[PDB]
Amino acid sequence: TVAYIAIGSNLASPLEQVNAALKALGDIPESHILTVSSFYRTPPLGPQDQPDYLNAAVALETSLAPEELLNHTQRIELQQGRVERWGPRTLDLDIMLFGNEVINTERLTVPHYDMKNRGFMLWPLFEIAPELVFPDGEMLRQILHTRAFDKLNKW
Ligand SMILES: CC1(C)Nc2nc(N)[nH]c(=O)c2N=C1C(=O)NCCN1CC[C@@H](SC[C@H]2O[C@@H](n3cnc4c(N)ncnc43)[C@H](O)[C@@H]2O)C[C@@H]1C(=O)O
Repeated sequence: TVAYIAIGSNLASPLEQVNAALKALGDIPESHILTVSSFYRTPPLGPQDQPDYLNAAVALETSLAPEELLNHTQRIELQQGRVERWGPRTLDLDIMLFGNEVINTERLTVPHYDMKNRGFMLWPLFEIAPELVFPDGEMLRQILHTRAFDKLNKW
């Protein structure tokens, strides 16, 4: 299965943190990275009084079940990051899509519950998967077209 993972951090110098997370993602069992988006410098969603975020998207090939993947992303977050509601964030890993699967459990909502509202998630994803279609038939290209989210600056 191809899972799409969003990465975020707003450490002041987040490159080492993001690279460590990227290596950790590739080290997940039965999984490997297919593609990584560019790194993007995005203004904070929430209070203006904090550093910019580094956001990126990762295409991860995996044979793990989706809840097993979440266990690994949550582990990586605990091992590589620290700390609230509107930031700042040491390191966040969001499962945006998991193949074509729809998941609504206590722990896991796939597609990600709010990605449709977040240009810092949609634009990095569109870079690496411009033709992406969501399980319900929505098109990533159309969401960006409908909402006219500001394009992002690279890191
Ligand atoms: C401050 C803010 C708003 N401002 C930003 N501004 C810019 N510019 N850039 C940013 O990146 C940025 N970040 C922001 C930010 O707050 N980041 C948090 C994003 N993530 C982190 C992972 C999960 S943590 C909580 C539960 O979610 C459950 N959960 C359910 N479904 C899923 C799923 N599909 N994947 C992972 N966890 C899932 C688990 O069970 C967990 O217990 C959800 C959270 C979110 O999205 O609310």
